[PDB]
Amino acid sequence: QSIIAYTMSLGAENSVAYSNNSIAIPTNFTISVTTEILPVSMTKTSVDC
Amino acid sequence: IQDSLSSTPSALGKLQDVVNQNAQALNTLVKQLSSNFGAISSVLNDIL
Amino acid sequence: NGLTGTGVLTESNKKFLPFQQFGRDIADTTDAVRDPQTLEILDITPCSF
Amino acid sequence: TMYICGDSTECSNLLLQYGSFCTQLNRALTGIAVEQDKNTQEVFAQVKQ
Ligand SMILES: *[C@@H]1O[C@H](CO)[C@@H](O[C@@H]2O[C@H](CO)[C@@H](O)[C@H](O)[C@H]2NC(C)=O)[C@H](O)[C@H]1NC(C)=O
Ligand SMILES: *[C@@H]1O[C@H](CO)[C@@H](O)[C@H](O)[C@H]1NC(C)=O
Repeated sequence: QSIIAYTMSLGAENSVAYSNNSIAIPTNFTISVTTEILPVSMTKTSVDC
Repeated sequence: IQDSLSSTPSALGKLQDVVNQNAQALNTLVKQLSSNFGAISSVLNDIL
Repeated sequence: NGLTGTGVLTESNKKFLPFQQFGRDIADTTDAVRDPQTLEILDITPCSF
Repeated sequence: TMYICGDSTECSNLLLQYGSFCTQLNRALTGIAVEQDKNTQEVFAQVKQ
């Protein structure tokens, strides 16, 4: 293992096949849970001059 | 989600940061108490 | 030794080396001093306010 | 240091007595520098494929 430098990849390339009479309709689904974190306060502090 | 929160430490970085900067400012604020600011001592009882 | 100050002083338990006479906080202030008249270990703690 | 006392030894010495102002500024400018990449990261990369 070593350190290397390169150009970043904008993501995984993927093309879509457009047409004027083609449609895709899902037949299944999954229920995934995603977390989310937000700060709401800080430690209050008072100082005497 | 129980495993994701327990195994990885970078998940709670957002909450950790606000704790850190609050501790950083207080450390620097009391650190300035030891700088002379151009005088001959940093101990206010020494000059007196 | 000219180190004027104000605080409650009690017997210490922090281990001074045989040659040291001052203990400093991370805030760079003396919280423990050695009596020069007799060799004992003491805390210097500001009286409560 | 470069702005205040550029290419002068004596000036760089008196600035030492003022403590950690020089450190305080360099973190403050860095704090907004890293933040800027976070903004253009947030608004444009909503798609990964
Ligand atoms: C929809 O997808 C779910 C999984 O995402 C399928 O449930 C799995 O079905 C396979 C059958 O080969 C089982 O071996 C797995 O144990 C099932 N998973 C769970 C969590 O029970 C489901 O069958 C799919 N349904 C359709 C209509 O495609
Ligand atoms: C001061 O006198 C006492 C005797 O009461 C003696 O034990 C002590 O060592 C003296 N102080 C020093 C610094 O020697």
